[PDB]
Amino acid sequence: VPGFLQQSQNSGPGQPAVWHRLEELYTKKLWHQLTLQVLDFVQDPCFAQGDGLIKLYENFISEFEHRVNPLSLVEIILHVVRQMTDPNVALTFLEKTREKVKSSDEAVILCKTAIGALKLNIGDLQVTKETIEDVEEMLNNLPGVTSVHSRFYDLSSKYYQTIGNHASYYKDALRFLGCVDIKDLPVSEQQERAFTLGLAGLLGEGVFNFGELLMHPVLESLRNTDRQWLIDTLYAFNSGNVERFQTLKTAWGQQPDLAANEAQLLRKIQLLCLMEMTFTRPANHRQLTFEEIAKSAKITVNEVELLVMKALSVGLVKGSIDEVDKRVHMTWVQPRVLDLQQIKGMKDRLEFWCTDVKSMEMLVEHQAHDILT
Amino acid sequence: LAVQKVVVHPLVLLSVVDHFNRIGKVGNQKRVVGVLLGSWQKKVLDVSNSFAVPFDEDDKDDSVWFLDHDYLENMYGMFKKVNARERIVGWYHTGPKLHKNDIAINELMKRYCPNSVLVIIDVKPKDLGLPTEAYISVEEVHDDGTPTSKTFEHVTSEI
Amino acid sequence: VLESTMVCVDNSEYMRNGDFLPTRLQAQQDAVNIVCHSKTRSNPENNVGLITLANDCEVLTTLTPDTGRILSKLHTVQPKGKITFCTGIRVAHLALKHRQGKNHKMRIIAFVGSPVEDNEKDLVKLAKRLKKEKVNVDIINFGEEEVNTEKLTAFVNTLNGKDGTGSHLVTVPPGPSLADALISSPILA
Repeated sequence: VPGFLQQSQNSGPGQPAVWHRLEELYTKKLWHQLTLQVLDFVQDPCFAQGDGLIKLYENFISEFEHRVNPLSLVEIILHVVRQMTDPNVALTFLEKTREKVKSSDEAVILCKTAIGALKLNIGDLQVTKETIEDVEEMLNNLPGVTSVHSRFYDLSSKYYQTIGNHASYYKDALRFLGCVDIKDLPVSEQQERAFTLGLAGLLGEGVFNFGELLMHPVLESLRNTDRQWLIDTLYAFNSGNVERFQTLKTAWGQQPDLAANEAQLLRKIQLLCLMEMTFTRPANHRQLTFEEIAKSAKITVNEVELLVMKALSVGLVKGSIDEVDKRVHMTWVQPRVLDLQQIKGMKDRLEFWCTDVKSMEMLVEHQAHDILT
Repeated sequence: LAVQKVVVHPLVLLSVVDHFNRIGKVGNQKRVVGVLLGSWQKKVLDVSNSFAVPFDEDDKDDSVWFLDHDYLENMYGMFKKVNARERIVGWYHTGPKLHKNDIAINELMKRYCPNSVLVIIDVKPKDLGLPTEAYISVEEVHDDGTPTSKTFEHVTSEI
Repeated sequence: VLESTMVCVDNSEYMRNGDFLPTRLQAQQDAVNIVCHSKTRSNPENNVGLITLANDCEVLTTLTPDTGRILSKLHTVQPKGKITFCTGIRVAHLALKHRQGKNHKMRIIAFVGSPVEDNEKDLVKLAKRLKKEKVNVDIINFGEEEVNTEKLTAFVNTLNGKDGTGSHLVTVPPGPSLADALISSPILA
């Protein structure tokens, strides 16, 4: 049964010394310590492309798989099935893989992630959705975050990208960037992921919190990249500068998706312009004339009301519309990310508030000193 | 949430103060930890009794801490014999503020009571606030993409 | 003697290896069963308890004059995580500081079967701290002794100082069963 190992000992696809080390680990029965060497060799810089490592599965790991860590047993099979390319039999391969590792729920999560990615490759979105909705429920039961979360988030983000659901794609890409250190990822991968995350944030439905996105370190990978315009576009979305958006059209129209959904982008940036307009004015002067909104949002006056409707319906702002006087009484804004200087101004407001509270407390204590208990 | 209000009886306060004093008679301690027993009335907790459990921790490292859970179970049985309607509803400690390892201790306590409540009872006589501050463990789902963690959501506490 | 002991069993990944027949986990289970029985018949008032040495330390059972519950706890012990020897010893010491009877003597059984990923300075300072409180930690150097034979050497030398065999560093090379080497070791003598 170990005849394959002895064969590779002398005439091996890889380095015979590596097979000798594997043989020594097997003889010493350092099975888990054999798993690290197996992980090091499976991602072979020599014969990862060759199909020989496929017979590594049946000949080598299938014999001792009964006492391998299921989570450490599964990702080896990931690169094992990477070599093979036949679609349908891969499903049976991973089905048997899922069957054998049943004690560790993380192993099941990883196996379902692999089958979901492969079924996404073949274009079976309908069953991929069911697999995703099951593995998501199983992942919620798992406490904390582990190494299997990133694969799930990548698979689900790719699924929503293939469907085109920008909002859910942005949501899940944020999680994926949250469970993985960005320093580990390649610069090309970081740049591509930042570009797609910004694209989804622009094109997502209900994605209005651009201040938090602007502070994401992933976007820092595009500071000097030619896609820096995207960051600028996000800036135009953060401040609600529709004029900046129209000026940057010459850059963002070259992207096919932004060119296709320029109308939705304009509506979103008009809503954000409304948010910025209400945010800038102090609470005593939050009565925006129809002319002000029409001029700031680059829209006609007769459309302004409808715009406010959207901002009122989504929940971005609160208030009312006095169409007789052509005014909008705004009373509440969606809270936004504030700069350090804005935080200092807020602290100064708190200083004045504390002074008033202390003064009135001392007044009440002094006036009612005799009756105070 | 699962908890709307936590009512801490004066007996609990006196027991916590006595536990803190008798342990601090050794002259080398920071806080003491015990188990809270009470009943459930609608969504209002009724913390009514408590008992001390052995507990220690490292001053520098927060991951090093020992709690005698066997002692917890044995005294739970002893108290249940006296009063069957008083069940474990959480725990307490006398540290003036929260601790980084409080989440781990709440995870340990959650086995005995799934919706465990941690009532930080400040022995020092604060002039304004109540000596009790109640918290319940929740899974905070952040919208920044950061992975979901366990935090302590505050609960209105009354005496 | 009237002493209390707390076994620092290891449930790291490397316990899945078949170096010790049948598995290192079952081998340490038998070794724990033997050592707890030995401490029980040494003195009926002796106290034994189980502290795991997983990725994060977890006191499975505190000190108790009972034996079967220790093996009941060990039965459910699955191999998971990486050894954390620094925190495990201090957690065990905290447990011994709160024994039922303070007249008992300090004792910790350490089952190291994975490399200790710490600097020697931390180990020697821990050994000095334990020596100050008259804490004796007996370490079984099975598993990866080819790399841990130096750190544990300094640990035991600093713990025992220059006089008195308070703690031992019984190193069991891989074989049929490390428990079969325990009954000849000074741990059970």
